[PDB]
Amino acid sequence: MRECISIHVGQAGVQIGNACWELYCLEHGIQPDGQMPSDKTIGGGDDSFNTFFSETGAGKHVPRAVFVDLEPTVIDEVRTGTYRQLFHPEQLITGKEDAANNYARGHYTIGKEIIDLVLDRIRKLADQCTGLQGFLVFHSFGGGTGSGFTSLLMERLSVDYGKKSKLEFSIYPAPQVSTAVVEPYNSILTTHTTLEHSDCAFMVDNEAIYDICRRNLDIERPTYTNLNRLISQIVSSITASLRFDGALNVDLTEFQTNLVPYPRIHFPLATYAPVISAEKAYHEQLSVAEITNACFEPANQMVKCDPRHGKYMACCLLYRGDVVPKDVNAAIATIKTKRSIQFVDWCPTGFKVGINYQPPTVVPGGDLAKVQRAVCMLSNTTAIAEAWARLDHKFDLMYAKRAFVHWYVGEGMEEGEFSEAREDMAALEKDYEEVGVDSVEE
Amino acid sequence: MYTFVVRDENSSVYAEVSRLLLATGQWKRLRKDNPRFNLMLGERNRLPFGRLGHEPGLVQLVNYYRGADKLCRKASLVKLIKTSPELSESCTWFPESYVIYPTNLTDEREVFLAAYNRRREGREGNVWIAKSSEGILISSEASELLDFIDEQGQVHVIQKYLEKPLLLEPGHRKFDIRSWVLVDHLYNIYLYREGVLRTSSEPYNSANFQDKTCHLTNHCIQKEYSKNYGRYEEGNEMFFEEFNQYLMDALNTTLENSILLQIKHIIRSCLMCIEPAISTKHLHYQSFQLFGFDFMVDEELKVWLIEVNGAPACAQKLYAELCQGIVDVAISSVFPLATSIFIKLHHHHHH
Amino acid sequence: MREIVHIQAGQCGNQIGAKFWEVISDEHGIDPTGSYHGDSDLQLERINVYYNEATGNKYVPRAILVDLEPGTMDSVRSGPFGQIFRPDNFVFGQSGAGNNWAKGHYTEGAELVDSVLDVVRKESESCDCLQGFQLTHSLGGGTGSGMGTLLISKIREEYPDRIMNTFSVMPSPKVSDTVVEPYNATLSVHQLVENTDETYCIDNEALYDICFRTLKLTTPTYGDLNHLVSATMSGVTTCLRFPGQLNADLRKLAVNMVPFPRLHFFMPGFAPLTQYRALTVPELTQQMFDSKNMMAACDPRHGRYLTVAAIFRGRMSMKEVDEQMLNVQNKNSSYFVEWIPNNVKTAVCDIPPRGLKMSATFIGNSTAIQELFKRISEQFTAMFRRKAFLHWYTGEGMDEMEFTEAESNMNDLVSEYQQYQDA
Amino acid sequence: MEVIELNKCTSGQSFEVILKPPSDPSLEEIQKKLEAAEERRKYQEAELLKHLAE
Ligand SMILES: Nc1nc2c(ncn2[C@@H]2O[C@H](COP(=O)(O)OP(=O)(O)OP(=O)(O)O)[C@@H](O)[C@H]2O)c(=O)[nH]1
Ligand SMILES: Nc1ncnc2c1ncn2[C@@H]1O[C@H](COP(=O)(O)OP(=O)(O)CP(=O)(O)O)[C@@H](O)[C@H]1O
Ligand SMILES: Nc1nc2c(ncn2[C@@H]2O[C@H](COP(=O)(O)OP(=O)(O)O)[C@@H](O)[C@H]2O)c(=O)[nH]1
Ligand SMILES: [Ca+2]
Ligand SMILES: [Ca+2]
Ligand SMILES: [Ca+2]
Ligand SMILES: [Cl-]
Ligand SMILES: [Mg+2]
Ligand SMILES: [Mg+2]
Ligand SMILES: [Mg+2]
Ligand SMILES: [Mg+2]
Repeated sequence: MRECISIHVGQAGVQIGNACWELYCLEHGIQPDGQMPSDKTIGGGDDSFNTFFSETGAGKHVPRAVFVDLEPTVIDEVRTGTYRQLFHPEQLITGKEDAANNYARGHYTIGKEIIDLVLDRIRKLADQCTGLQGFLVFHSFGGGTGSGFTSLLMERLSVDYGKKSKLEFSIYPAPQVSTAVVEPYNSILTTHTTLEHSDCAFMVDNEAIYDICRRNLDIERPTYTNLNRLISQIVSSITASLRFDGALNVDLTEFQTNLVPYPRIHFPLATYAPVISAEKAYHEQLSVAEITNACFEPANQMVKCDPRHGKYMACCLLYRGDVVPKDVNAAIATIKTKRSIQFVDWCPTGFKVGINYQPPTVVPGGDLAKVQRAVCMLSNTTAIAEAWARLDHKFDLMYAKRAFVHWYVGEGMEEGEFSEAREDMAALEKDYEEVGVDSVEE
Repeated sequence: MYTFVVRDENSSVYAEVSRLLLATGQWKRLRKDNPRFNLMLGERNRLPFGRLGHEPGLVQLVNYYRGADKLCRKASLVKLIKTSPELSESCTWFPESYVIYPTNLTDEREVFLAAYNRRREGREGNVWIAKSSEGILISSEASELLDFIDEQGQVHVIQKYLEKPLLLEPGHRKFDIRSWVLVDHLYNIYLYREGVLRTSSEPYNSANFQDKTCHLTNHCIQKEYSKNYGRYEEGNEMFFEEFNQYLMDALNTTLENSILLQIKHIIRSCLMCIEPAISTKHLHYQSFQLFGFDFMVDEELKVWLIEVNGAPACAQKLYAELCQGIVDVAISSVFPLATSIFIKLHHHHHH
Repeated sequence: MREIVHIQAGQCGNQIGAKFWEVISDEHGIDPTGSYHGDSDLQLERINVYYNEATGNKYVPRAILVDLEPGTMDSVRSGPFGQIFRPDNFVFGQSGAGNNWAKGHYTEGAELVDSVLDVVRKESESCDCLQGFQLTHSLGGGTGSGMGTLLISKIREEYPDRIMNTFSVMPSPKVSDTVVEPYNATLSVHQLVENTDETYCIDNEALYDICFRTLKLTTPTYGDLNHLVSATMSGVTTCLRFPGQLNADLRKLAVNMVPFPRLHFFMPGFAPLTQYRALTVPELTQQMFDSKNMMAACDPRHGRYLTVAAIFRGRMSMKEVDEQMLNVQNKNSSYFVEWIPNNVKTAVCDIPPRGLKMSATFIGNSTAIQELFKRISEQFTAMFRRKAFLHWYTGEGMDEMEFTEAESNMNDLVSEYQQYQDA
Repeated sequence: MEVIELNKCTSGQSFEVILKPPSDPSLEEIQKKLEAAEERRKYQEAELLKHLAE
């Protein structure tokens, strides 16, 4: 067994962490007070679930988790809420004034005063590990803490744990729920500073989650609670192989090995099916063929984009529930003859498949229906660069006029960091294009 | 009030479409870079498909199909036909064709001479044309072809030249047929009922393949380098009423039976082949697109596809009608306002 | 970002500030003696932004009341909520300021300002995390204008990392006390451009016109103008006083609204303009963007919006609010600068204001605000080119050069707006 | 269409199906950057306070 530490930064990181740890507890039969009746080795162990939970003599199972926010209101709701007892005070770190949606304020001004305390609390958790694999980091692109503080923390983690792996779960900004005009800036800035420090990053576009909630859950105006319960299902689908017995993606190193042949192109697209409303009176359960086919509909992706007009470098199918290999291979055979799935020349066309027989757990009273089988596809496709194209266009529109730049300069950032970050993004878009596209009045 | 943006100022078709849209008084044109549009009449090169369909509160539509270039580039069309099972190498309506890259720069040069030589051996007409996606060579000797190709720097195609074309009398002269096809957001395929024959005004001559104005029916090369531009018809342009009456009088057939059946079969086959790659049926934005298919008719009244144009102009007599049709079935279908000129191409044979 | 310190200065500043404290004390269920008597606890979640807690669970406004004569503050102390205020926070001189900016800024006001700053410091020190200051004042008199801008300068010196926010009533010849208001206003705007982060431009012209044309008041009083003002102030501070995501503190608001440091003058708006007819979400949305609902007498069609904050209050469909906001943007897209994507941000609060089941507040950063400054500039030049009425100012030690400079800076501000209107 | 590396356990199973074969800055530098930024902040504040003193 090798442990993983989860780091949740800013409002989005913390609220998504809440939802994920709730789900994990439901999936492992851990009660809100931390007790786990089915764990028969009291006070210790090295089962698969111990990758994410440590144990006390009293039999309490404690998330290997740090929550960090630069203001207190959101972590205070963790301190006083349903899972109050799960977490130890030293794992919940707040400041008092936040980064005001300003990357430079979260990175340079307020980051500098809190980074050492955060690294010390992380070090406490790492001290209780016999063989740390590395880190799962949850945050938004758009917020001041999520962007700025996270990028500072990423650099320092590269310094203090230079051989550990680092995975990101990143909320990409969507105007339908966004809080600030400058979120394109923050996004580019944090991506620029975090790129070489991240081994694999899962982007979740709030716009895609929002439309999935409206279209398939029949929520007229989704809230962060709706969004986060759906995101937590996807995240749990991705980490289940670290937390359960199996042979696919069993450590963090394997995620890079299976999904990231080129280290800068480290943004796999997630696709999830089926999403079924719990208030849907009558539902016919979907087969292996149907849910696998739905993995190739853009409407089911975490980022809206079109993988037919790019190339695949890797593809992993993660199934939960009543699924056997023969039905998977039959569904894949059917799908490859009806869909545009092109791999880059220097990679085999194929799928890595993981099946866990326990179907998805859902939150009691949530929006998601229980289903008999579900799948999460992780594919590394150049088409995700469409999202970069969108961000970079908005950035260019504002920066050409230097709109809002003075907020960042006044925090001690130099204007040239804007064009450095933007040229790094231009290189990145160029890389995606090289890998994924060929030479192309009447 | 619907809104639209114009990003191709050099397009006859969509200039006329913009003017009609304004004349309805229910469409407002915005600045080319304002993102809050319903409709993008886009540029021909590097159109930002990746930024479409992310505007909350706006159904967005664009007048190009992302991916349709595979049909509309010489080399990509030959690749698509040879490698697509439903078109196959056993495709009876496309002329034998091979893709060849200059020496300066896969390529098919070796396979091309494999068949060239059983036409040297076989006594067969061994004339071929070389083209790129200006710069045409017609010859019975392969090495003039290959050397002309490597003299230029871009990828070319070598295609069997159709040595026995149908020839209009009087004139003993060549032509090609241009058909206009509108594909809407639902992937209905609509053939415009008016086609045009771009005729040559020079008599055909199977002995000197180098004076290329009896061999290239392009309206440009006929409007200047030919002596008789406008003798038989205005602007080397015959339309379907006339060509039909000619087929009835000379050959005892109709345009429908002898040629149009084949043309519809070819259009539907090409577009149904690429449909899974380009359809926008479940996408966050929607596409339509206007194509020009160019056909040749040999002397046995067999139709051959020559090429597909992703950004065609119209015949000047037909703009008014065709453009109005574009607003009717492609645009107002999506954005409703406050005797169709198209034939829907559909066929469901059970087997 | 928790506590805000509120300052009201001069006659107008104190009259509107008293109305503001009445209105929002009603919204938060606080009674004239400082006792909470509400039913919702959304009333109390962020009560400490504006109120200190004394014992007895008494809530005391974090409010400092400033004047160079005692008249209006005596009337405040005798008014409806007069006793809610902390008696030590009444800071006043005796001599008045004679509608004279120089007396407020350089002579009389200079004598009183340290007293004021002692109270400001005692209030800032009991703050867990001070976000900054809001000031209510007019620009056309002498205390709120001259001493008000003096105070802003001194506060910025002592708290340079806090947000400074004002509600500033602009003079109009249609609602006018003296001929020197354009002088006082030009001198004050020069200060505001440099030392505030966000300024709500409240135009006595527009308030008058609304009362006359729309509310069918034949003879509007200051009382009637202040009803509009206190409603607008309550609206624009809703997001700071209730739980929410968007623009919920002064800095985040500044970051969303101010793309260029000097262009921080906002046009506020309110709907419905005040009856029992129910207002629908489409109707709220159309009215709040209507020129006739703006409190700054500028035609929004004469400029472009740089940024917008909208706040809907009451029980309504979130889905319908989002749809209607999207619709106004999509059908008048030319009026929002295309180089600031998604520049319109929308908040919704469940508690409506008194007497309404539904209301909307608009906060626009429009380049059309230049029309306000051009208006002041013209009135200034008409007198200044004959040096008329200057002796009231040179008698307090001021030189004509200071007027020339303040005029030039205001014309520069006008040019900067025009630049972004054509970019 | 080849299935390889099949692994089974009570929890589930994994495998691979092939359809076709292949056709950092130091603590030092970081603290320097944070401190350069703080110094630019302190300079801007001193310039402000100088202006207010005038
Ligand atoms: N999916 C999801 N997105 C969120 C959530 N909370 C905030 N966001 C998004 O994250 C971005 C805002 O950033 P936050 O995470 O709230 O900001 P922060 O990290 O707390 O940083 P500061 O408040 O500036 O100090 C916007 O795009 C929000 O829509 C959440 O709970 N779920
Ligand atoms: N295999 C072939 N056999 C016989 N003639 C051919 C031929 N290919 C092309 N031609 C002749 O050349 C002309 C077509 O040239 P080409 O296919 O390159 O079009 P183009 O790209 O130059 C202008 P457009 O795109 O509008 O058609 C036709 O008019 C035809 O007469
Ligand atoms: N809207 C409004 N304006 C006022 C009020 N009282 C005065 N004014 C305006 O304020 C300016 C005069 O300033 P005043 O506040 O009396 O001067 P001060 O006491 O020296 O600050 C003129 O523009 C008046 O029209 C009021 O109660 N409401
Ligand atoms: Ca155990
Ligand atoms: Ca590294
Ligand atoms: Ca005195
Ligand atoms: Cl290490
Ligand atoms: Mg926050
Ligand atoms: Mg062509
Ligand atoms: Mg007065
Ligand atoms: Mg003193």
